[PDB]
Amino acid sequence: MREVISIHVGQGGIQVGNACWELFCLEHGIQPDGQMPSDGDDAFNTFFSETGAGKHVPRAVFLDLEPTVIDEVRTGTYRQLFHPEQLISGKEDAANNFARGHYTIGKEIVDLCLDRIRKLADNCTGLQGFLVFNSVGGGTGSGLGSLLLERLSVDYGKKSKLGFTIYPSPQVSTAVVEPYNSILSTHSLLEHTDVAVMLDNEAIYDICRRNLDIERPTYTNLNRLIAQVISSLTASLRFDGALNVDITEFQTNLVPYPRIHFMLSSYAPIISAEKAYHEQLSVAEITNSAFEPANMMAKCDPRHGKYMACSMMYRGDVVPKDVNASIATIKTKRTIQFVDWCPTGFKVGINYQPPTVVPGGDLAKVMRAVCMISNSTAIAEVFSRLDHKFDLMYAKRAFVHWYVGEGMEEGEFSEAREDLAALEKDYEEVGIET
Amino acid sequence: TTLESYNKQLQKGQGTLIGNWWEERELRDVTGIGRSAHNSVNDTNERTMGKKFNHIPNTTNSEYGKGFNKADQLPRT
Amino acid sequence: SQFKAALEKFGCVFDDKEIHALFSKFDVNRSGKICYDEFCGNFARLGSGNNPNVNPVFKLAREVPSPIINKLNADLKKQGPFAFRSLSKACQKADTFLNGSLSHDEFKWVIKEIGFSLTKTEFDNLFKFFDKNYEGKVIYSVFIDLVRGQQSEIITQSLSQGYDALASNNGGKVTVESIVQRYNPLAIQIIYPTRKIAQDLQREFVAEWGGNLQQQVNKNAFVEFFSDVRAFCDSESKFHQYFSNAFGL
Amino acid sequence: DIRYIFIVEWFDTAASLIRTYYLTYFTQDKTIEMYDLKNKKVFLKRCEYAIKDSDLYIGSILNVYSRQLKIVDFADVFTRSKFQNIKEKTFAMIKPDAYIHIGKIISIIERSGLQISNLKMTKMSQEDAREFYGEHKGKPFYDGLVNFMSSDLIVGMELVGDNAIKRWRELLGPTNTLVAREQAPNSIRGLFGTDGTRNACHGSDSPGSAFRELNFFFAKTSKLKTQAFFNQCTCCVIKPHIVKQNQVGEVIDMILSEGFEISALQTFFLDRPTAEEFYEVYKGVLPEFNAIAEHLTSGMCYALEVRQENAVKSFRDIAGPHDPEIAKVIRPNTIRARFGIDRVKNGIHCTDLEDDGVLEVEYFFNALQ
Amino acid sequence: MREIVHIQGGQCGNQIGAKFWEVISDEHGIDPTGTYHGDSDLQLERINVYYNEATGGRYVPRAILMDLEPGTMDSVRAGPFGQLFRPDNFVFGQTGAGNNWAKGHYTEGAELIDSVLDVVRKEAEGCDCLQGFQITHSLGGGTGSGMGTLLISKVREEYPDRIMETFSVVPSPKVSDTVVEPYNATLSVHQLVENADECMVIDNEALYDICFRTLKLTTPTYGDLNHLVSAAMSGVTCCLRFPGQLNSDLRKLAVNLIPFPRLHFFMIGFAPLTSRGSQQYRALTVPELTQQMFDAKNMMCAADPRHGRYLTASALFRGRMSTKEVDEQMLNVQNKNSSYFVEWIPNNIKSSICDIPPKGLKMAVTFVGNSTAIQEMFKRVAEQFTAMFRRKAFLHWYTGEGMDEMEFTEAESNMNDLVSEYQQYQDATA
Amino acid sequence: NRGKAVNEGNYIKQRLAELRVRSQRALNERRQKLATLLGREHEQYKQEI
Ligand SMILES: Nc1nc2c(ncn2[C@@H]2O[C@H](COP(=O)(O)OP(=O)(O)OP(=O)(O)O)[C@@H](O)[C@H]2O)c(=O)[nH]1
Ligand SMILES: Nc1nc2c(ncn2[C@@H]2O[C@H](COP(=O)(O)OP(=O)(O)O)[C@@H](O)[C@H]2O)c(=O)[nH]1
Ligand SMILES: [Mg+2]
Repeated sequence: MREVISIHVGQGGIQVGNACWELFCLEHGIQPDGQMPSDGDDAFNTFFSETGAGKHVPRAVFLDLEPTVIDEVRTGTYRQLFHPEQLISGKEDAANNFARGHYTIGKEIVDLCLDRIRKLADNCTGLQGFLVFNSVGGGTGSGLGSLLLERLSVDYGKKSKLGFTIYPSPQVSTAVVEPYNSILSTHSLLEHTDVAVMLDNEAIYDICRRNLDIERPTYTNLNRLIAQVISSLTASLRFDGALNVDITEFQTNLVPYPRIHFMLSSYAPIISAEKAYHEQLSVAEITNSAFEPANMMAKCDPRHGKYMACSMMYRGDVVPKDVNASIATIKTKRTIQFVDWCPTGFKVGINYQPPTVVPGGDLAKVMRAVCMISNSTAIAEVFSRLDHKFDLMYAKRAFVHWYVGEGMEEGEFSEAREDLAALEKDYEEVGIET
Repeated sequence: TTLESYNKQLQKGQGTLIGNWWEERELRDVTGIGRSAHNSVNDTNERTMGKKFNHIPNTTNSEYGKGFNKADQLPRT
Repeated sequence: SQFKAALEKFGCVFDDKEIHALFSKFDVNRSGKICYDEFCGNFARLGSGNNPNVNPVFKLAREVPSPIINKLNADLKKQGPFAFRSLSKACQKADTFLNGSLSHDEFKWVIKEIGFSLTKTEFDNLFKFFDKNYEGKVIYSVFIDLVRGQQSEIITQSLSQGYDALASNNGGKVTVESIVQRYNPLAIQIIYPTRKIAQDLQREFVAEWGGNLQQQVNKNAFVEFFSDVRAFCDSESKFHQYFSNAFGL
Repeated sequence: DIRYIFIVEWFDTAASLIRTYYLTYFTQDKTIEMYDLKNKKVFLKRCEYAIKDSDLYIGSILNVYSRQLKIVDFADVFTRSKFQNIKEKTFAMIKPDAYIHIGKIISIIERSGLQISNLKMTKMSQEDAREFYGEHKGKPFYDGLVNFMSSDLIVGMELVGDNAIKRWRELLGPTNTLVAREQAPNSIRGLFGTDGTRNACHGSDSPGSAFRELNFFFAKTSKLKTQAFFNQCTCCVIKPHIVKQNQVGEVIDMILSEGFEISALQTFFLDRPTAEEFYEVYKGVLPEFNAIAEHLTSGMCYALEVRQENAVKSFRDIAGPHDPEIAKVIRPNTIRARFGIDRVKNGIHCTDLEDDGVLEVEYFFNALQ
Repeated sequence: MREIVHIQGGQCGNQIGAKFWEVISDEHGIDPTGTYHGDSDLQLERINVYYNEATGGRYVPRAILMDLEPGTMDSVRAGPFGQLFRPDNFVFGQTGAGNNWAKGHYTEGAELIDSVLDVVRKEAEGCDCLQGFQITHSLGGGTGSGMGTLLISKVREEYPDRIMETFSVVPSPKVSDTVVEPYNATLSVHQLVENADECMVIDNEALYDICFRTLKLTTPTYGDLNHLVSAAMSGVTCCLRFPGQLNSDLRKLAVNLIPFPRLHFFMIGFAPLTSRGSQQYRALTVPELTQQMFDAKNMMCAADPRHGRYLTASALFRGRMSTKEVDEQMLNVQNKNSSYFVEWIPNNIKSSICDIPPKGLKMAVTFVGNSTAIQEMFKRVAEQFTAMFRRKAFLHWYTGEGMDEMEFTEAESNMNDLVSEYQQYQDATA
Repeated sequence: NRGKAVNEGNYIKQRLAELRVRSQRALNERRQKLATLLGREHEQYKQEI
């Protein structure tokens, strides 16, 4: 009865959609052809829809302008799973240009995208909200994501939207003009995304290096871990638990002010197959490891700031009194400090289903897990660094012609700069104690 | 550069030991014509690139689905 | 089943008897596993049209892989005259059961014990060509014949004449003793110069043959042996002049 | 000196996934070295474990340091070539004129040095018997042989070993038994042959015919139902250490000599769940269910059905004490005294309750089929 | 899909393109008769990018062959892989340019270019979606440097949005081959700057140094140099033809590498290059590849990179590797050599990944760089030009065919201007 | 409408244990008989020692 809609745009969006969908298919035991051997509760309704006889079709849509990834998916190992004409592919790359995908080429695909969204939402009956995946530091991703958010925020309105975006690392970065796109996309998403989640790359690189002891990781490990996080987040809607929390119990329990909805995640335990069975895997130790700054999902030091709200979701056979005692110790230790106007800051969710493991993966089969989502004032530094880079490379009108020649006016940079400065001022102001 | 010079046309053997004799030797061994075929033609591919290990891998964007655990098939109880 | 599903994909649905007739028309070997490569080749040739001036190229049958077996033969040449016999002996040894075909891993083993570290991609081409319908077994006789190449009719007839001449002195009866007692070890210089001594030449010859001197020999096995010897030599003239010295004929 | 290396895989249970090691074997001094393919650390270094040379072969299972390993294949050309010789398969047959001599026949076959890979006994019905020996048809031997064939229960076995296809035949002796006595008295046909059509045993002659009989008799698609009864009978099990130490021939004839009638024996490979499950009556009693169950699954084992007027307690009388150390002192002529070593591996195991023999024999001969 | 057409003019262009098409056909597994005999299916997914299918199933290149004399085309047609090119794609003159830019750019170049314009028009309009044009030519010759650049201007006139790449065999004084180099060089680089979207400069002297040092071949041949240029130029466009983890098109490269509209002259390099006797004695790893590619002596240009600061750079890795080591090597090379990179633009390195290495190879690296060190070529060319022009030597063969010295003065002024504001950023600080 | 399947599944689930207990007691009685049998056998063995 309850469903969500998955939006996947950009190469990052598609390469994370592949991982999240293989994980979801494996968790419900759906074969790649879509059939259910089974051998029956309706726990697949959240992500899949029955075709009337046999197979199940995911409730997701894929957008991108360069056909390469889409064709590779259509010829991959899940060729007969997805709906063939909901994998919308464009003609020409936006090629790392914000204006291209938002003013010139992106306007001829939004009509098809909205038509497909309408067709799928009409099939849906108890829609909970939207989960969007996009890469900010790229032309087509940023532009099409901004345009889609603009269109949905007017067409559908109050239905919640959560965006799992991938900002640049402080130094581990690929593109050179990418800060421009990042600033403009943040400007676009600030007043349109209900929740935003940080998914930078080098932090997860450090995570996999330190825990799995994998010296040769690629994008696949990153995407698998991110998919694990998403599944742990969305388990409660489809699995039985002691304290179920739905998607509407995120912004009502985690967003102090409408402007402040940027958040950063963490997941535990992260361990290999050899080091796990010689370890204790206690609830207290995993919840202590969840708060380690080096275990955090994004390159920020939360010790440089305060905490506003945290939502933690356990899966496995955890016990509520154990959770309460662990949280008491968390509040007891002084290294982490909360804000005065938040006496109670913890949301607790519990799910009975233990985490599922993928064959050929890196993580071991574990019987307890915790996924934590935190809103904190320590998000200021990443935006400060992005602004610093933007100012340094904008002092002399670098690469401005590439943007102005596509139709976008010059003055848009100033507006984004001033709005980001206002956001930084707001995060500063909320940090003063009464 | 006073190459060629005191090393004229010769096939097989260890040569004369002046100039780049070592480097021409392995070229002459792997392929006929150690140096500059007379205008038996010379293919630039072997001269430039090197030893050819013919292999074409997979994209590994298509390795997402396929992963096998032989253990699961045990009868258990 | 997959074939009729593919027909449904294009939208041409027909009853089972017509489907069976269409399937059998192209499944000539009656094995039951059609090759859509040949299927689409036939359709492409049909759709290209008829033009006397220009041929439609394309393919109606799987081609010989070419350079993988070419390099195989070239690098097999270097080990020596009896490298070819080595592959035959290894095939018989690996086929401990005497069926005439080998499993896939067994073919891999025989290749690596010959000593060629073929990569997966290079191996796959020859593998897929030599196993037409993915039955699971490969016929080693055809493989070795193609690797060796083509034998001349006059050469084979001369080999038969040598076998008959050898059998004549023994009264039609065969033994490896006869070939060991009568031959020319020094004739090997003309197929290729070698510095090894004549006293040892007998030792290598008996070693590459069997230890027992009373083993039964068939005419086909004998001519097969000298065909393996010939395949190392690139000149029919040199080979037959070597055979003439070897049997004093 | 020279090294034999393999590839082996071990199924962990705390970890679901299975691992893989190499198990190099220094033969000059009989020691074992363990090294794993993935993550590149040495697993077990330079410790002798006293493993006999004969048991190393494809598909073998060997325990070491409380973990059981199963060899899958070799790891290099040098190891592969040496053991590639010993793989020939032959199909031997025991016709019912020597049903009383099964133990001696098996003893001689084992002493020959070959390995009894698989074994079964059945009733060769008329139609499939006519199908078998198809090539003969025209000759007068045909009808007489067919009428002889379906007479009684038959024992079919497979022999794997070096030079086996003719080694088995030369051990067997001449085709006719009348000649066999004057030419080769010390032969199977010489000792247990009566006349031309009543020859003791049968062997293969060509590899193709041997394979034909093999997939006729042992393949998964066979028309030979396991002819066996399920009333007034007792079940017994030859433990794997007995067949490893090669006394199965002696054991079988001993129980045949006691007037008991053997009804069916078959070779079985079973895993640890099956082992604990068949021993479901000894979980909470002192015979140390865990150790005996884990040992029972460490190799092939024969399951015999024995028939007699009062099967259970009478067979128990010959079986004697469950502990051979008990048995040696007091019951010196009982089979467990003669063959058992200690508590865990006390040779034969038979039922020890009056009314549960039928269910146990049904478990082996109906459920595990 | 997003296909590109090929145009080559002059002797240098013809030979370079012949080698390039042999390389591409070898990579895609196409026989000299034009029949596919490849192994894997990946070779056919994007085969339409560089080839067109004809009746019967044979593939033909979409290349245009252009020159004022028939000898070089008659040679290339007779040479290997000469049968692939469609005979109608040849356009040739009967007179020749005589290494005179005016001859190749005003009189017979103009009366001849109508046919080649028609052919390129029909070829471009035939395909579904053009992505751009690539030109290979020499600025030191007559017919190439004149007619090719006039064709560049013409095609840019009707295709203002599509990208244009040039591969220019610029002259170097060490290996001097013609006395009238300064004139046609300056004029070609004049009408090149306002039209060519990207330029890639190549030096024969640099190629000779590379061949003698890295490959260490006793007596090389233009086949070797053409093959190296073909390898780099083919490696440029791998993301368009093969799947990968980070696809990057020519527009992506232009956006990431062009800070200002007039700074589009680029210098390139290829890795790895090893001697035949030392092929088995070195490992293959990302640190080794980056160490080899960043080497200044490895570059395909006579300019010394360490005499100026890199503005932007891009690398197109091929084969199997991991993104963390890729980006970590970029970060390390950016940190340990901060002096050679301009500071007011942070993270001036692009990395892109393709899953398909060149045939017979495990990993390959193509590097393209925009750096201030290229000003030296224009400086020396302008020095020669002014020194030889103050005496008006060889000038009358130009001036007697509709040429005026005022546009020579314009060319000198424009090149000095480009040098001025192109070295200004070397000293420019934030 | 969906409640019927829940009702059925609960009924089968509880009946399963309802019969499992009988199976367990059937297995358990043989435990005691066999234990007594070997108990008497062992003491007879000891006394004859
Ligand atoms: N972690 C992770 N990041 C990815 C992956 N694929 C792409 N990205 C991110 O995407 C960013 C660049 O955007 P692109 O992936 O090239 O695509 P885009 O954002 O839609 O814009 P275009 O490049 O024009 O297509 C890089 O900085 C990467 O961080 C991936 O598989 N894993
Ligand atoms: N690298 C390289 N340079 C070449 C080749 N052919 C000619 N050149 C150079 O081109 C210059 C002469 O150009 P030219 O053919 O007269 O130009 P065109 O008259 O316009 O065709 C000489 O300086 C040569 O060094 C070649 O195959 N490779
Ligand atoms: Mg893209």
